[PDB]
Amino acid sequence: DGRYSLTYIYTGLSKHVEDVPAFQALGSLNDLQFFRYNSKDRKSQPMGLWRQVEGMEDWKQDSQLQKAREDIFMETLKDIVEYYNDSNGSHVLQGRFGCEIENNRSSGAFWKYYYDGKDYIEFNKEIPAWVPFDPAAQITKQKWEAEPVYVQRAKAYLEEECPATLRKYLKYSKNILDRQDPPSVVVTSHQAPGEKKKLKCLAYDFYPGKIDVHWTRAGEVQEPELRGDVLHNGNGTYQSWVVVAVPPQDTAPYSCHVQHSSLAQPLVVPWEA
Ligand SMILES: *[C@@H]1O[C@H](CO)[C@@H](O[C@@H]2O[C@H](CO)[C@@H](O[C@@H]3O[C@H](CO[C@H]4O[C@H](CO)[C@@H](O)[C@H](O)[C@@H]4O[C@@H]4O[C@H](CO)[C@@H](O)[C@H](O)[C@H]4NC(C)=O)[C@@H](O)[C@H](O[C@H]4O[C@H](CO)[C@@H](O)[C@H](O)[C@@H]4O[C@@H]4O[C@H](CO)[C@@H](O)[C@H](O)[C@H]4NC(C)=O)[C@@H]3O)[C@H](O)[C@H]2NC(C)=O)[C@H](O)[C@H]1NC(C)=O
Ligand SMILES: *[C@@H]1O[C@H](CO)[C@@H](O)[C@H](O)[C@H]1NC(C)=O
Ligand SMILES: *[C@@H]1O[C@H](CO)[C@@H](O)[C@H](O)[C@H]1NC(C)=O
Repeated sequence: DGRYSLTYIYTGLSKHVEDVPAFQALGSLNDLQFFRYNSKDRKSQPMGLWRQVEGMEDWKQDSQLQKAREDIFMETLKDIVEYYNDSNGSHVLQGRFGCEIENNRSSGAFWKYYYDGKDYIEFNKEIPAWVPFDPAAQITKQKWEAEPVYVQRAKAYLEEECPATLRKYLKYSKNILDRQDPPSVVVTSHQAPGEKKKLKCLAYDFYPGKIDVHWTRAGEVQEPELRGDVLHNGNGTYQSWVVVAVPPQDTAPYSCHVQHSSLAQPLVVPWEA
């Protein structure tokens, strides 16, 4: 088949305000987020299109898995902070890990951490072993490879467990991930006195995100003055817009051109001056 990826992002704060949960976890399949979890509610909740999907995962049991990871992740953050002697400062530890398959064949995986935005430590499953980037990561590298077993386990997760889990979610998610929802396009305009007229083209409610939206002046592609696009996760749809500035006297016709995988033919919307 095609490419599919399973991704997780853990974020921990040494010091956080009351609303703000100290630990936050989120998972994604391709471009969409299918679940979340935070240190406050301590609950693994499905998201977007998966909110209606049942049997894919035991959210109760996963909530326990996260609670575990949390304790561990946060403790690591604790140690690091201790190293730099700033136990009472605001710091962040971010973990990102996952795998991906292409043609039903494992095609990669990763596991990396970021302390305060900087690269901290990263796992190389081909060695297998961790790679330090930050001085403290050396201590952490130490601990994490204390027993020969550890590195083996890590390699296993990425090469075995992760992909396995990806496989199962696919059984419940392929559809969501495979959608070919065409974009609706709308042309709009703005005009302030003493300024060039601005034409805006908006493509929306489409999926996948890959799309081509551009303006043409009498048939010649026009470089946009402003671009912009968004993903609405709970929804599963994208929105991409482009704005051109049309000179005062210009009479050349302006049309918006939208190309997308779900469309057999490019969609063209002219601007009726
Ligand atoms: C996923 O989740 C998304 C976000 O959570 C959500 O976003 C919202 O998407 C809808 C479209 O799906 C969008 O709606 C507006 O629709 C305008 C056209 O209306 C059509 O269609 C509606 C129903 O779809 C009908 O009720 C109308 O009658 C009308 O029908 C058309 O009627 C004409 C007659 O003249 C016929 O010729 C047509 O054939 C007929 N078509 C159809 C299909 O029936 C559209 O023009 C709106 O454009 C917006 O963007 C322009 C440029 O930015 C603005 O100038 C314009 O004012 C609109 O701005 C919105 O204004 C709001 C209030 O100020 C803002 O809060 C919004 O942020 C702003 N939206 C945008 C995109 O800028 C517009 O498309 C909503 O606007 C959009 N809202 C947001 C916040 O994104 C999706 O719907 C969800 N999709 C799914 C599948 O679940
Ligand atoms: C932390 O403070 C101690 C004692 O002042 C100092 O020796 C050490 O270098 C500091 N640790 C780091 C990682 O800078
Ligand atoms: C994906 O690969 C696994 C292992 O080779 C296999 O069990 C499964 O049937 C494959 N899926 C498809 C759709 O072929």
